[PDB]
Amino acid sequence: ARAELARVTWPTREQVVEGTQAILLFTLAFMVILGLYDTVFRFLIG
Amino acid sequence: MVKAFWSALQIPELRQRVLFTLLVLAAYRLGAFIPTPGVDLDKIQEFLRTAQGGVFGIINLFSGGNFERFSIFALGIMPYITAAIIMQILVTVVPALEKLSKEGEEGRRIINQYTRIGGIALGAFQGFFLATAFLGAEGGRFLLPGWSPGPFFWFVVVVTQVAGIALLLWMAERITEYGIGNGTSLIIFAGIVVEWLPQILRTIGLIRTGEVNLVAFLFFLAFIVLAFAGMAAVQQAERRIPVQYARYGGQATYIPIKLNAAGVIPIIFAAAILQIPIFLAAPFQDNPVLQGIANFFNPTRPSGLFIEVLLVILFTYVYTAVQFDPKRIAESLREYGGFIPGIRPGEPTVKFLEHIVSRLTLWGALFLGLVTLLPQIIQNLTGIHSIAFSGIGLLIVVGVALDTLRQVESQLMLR
Repeated sequence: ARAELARVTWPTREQVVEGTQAILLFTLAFMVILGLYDTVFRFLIG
Repeated sequence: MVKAFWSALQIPELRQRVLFTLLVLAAYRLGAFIPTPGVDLDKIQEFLRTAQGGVFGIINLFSGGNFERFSIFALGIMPYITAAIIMQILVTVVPALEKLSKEGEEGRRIINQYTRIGGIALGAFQGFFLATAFLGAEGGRFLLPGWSPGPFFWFVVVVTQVAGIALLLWMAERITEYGIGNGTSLIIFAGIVVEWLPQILRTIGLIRTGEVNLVAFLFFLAFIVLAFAGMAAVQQAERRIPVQYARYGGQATYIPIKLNAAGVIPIIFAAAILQIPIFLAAPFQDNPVLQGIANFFNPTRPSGLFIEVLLVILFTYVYTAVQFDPKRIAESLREYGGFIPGIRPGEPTVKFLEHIVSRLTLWGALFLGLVTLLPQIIQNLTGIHSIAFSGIGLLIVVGVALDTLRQVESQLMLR
């Protein structure tokens, strides 16, 4: 019980950056999207 | 998935759906602000902001900071997922609930719907408890003037979280219905990222005051980039195997199995079992042992963390050892003429497979275990210690982003 990455293959090994830079601008577009809410739930009340 | 996600936004149905999500998101971050009609909202939090109510540390997070302020999303979207294991426990001992669930998707609606009414009942019990012992028992400690620490306040709060957990529930049932994807998942992941946020801009004016620094705030976040650029290749990893066929449509191509096929399901349910033994002992501030079992498992303390490492690892493996994929697989390799080199059907198709998910989900969920350990070592090493960065709420910072740009692509590869 000690797998060799033998006949093992990944259709994926260059897409790293491109794929990483999407796991980045997805989440660098959620908190701000979340933060656009509290800020706007702050204009009317004030 | 960076230039393509942009051109995926250039598709006015795929594009469209990511906004209705915002519509809820807004209203959801909105629900993320709403006090209790009787809790001195003003006297609820920093009891919960303590090594005594900060044991509540985990509930605040997933809900979305909502617990501390005790918002209508206080419990968040919890009391439907701790009914997702007892039901995943009521799924194999009840050998017909899948037969209901799998003979068309309209036999998992009942499942979903009984899970929902129970998911309203549970969230009427988890509040039925935080009142009976926590807010109430102390007196007018956490509470408004005039209001009674008895039944009428206890009743103005039951409906605060039953149209407050029913609301966050619904937010899933209407994004999933007519907007994009699964409102769920999404709804937990956002709850961490909004708690993984202002501490950052605390940090910069602190990297101004003295307060930590650029280089502790270099090593903590380059780690976050080692998290984006690894987990993915891993999610799109696989072992490819040769087969052949002999002398009526379909596929003849090669068949690979993922090192790890799902990074999410096994890590979520893992956060789950991590909960019950903490929140059962958490509301007893007087008995010294229950106050041990609540601070130990604290996954932001080296031991609970060690148990957090564990549970995230082996839940990967054994949920990477439940569902009916290999059986489904073995049959379509059967009615249509296929086979593996040198390999027989029957028992040496059992032990030739029993060797592999004993070879993959070893190096695999190890990753997920080490994935769970070190931000606390980071939080034993750097400049911040908050239950958010317990390393659980980035796993999905990664994860959600990924599977989205992993199923959107899978949505486009269908038209």
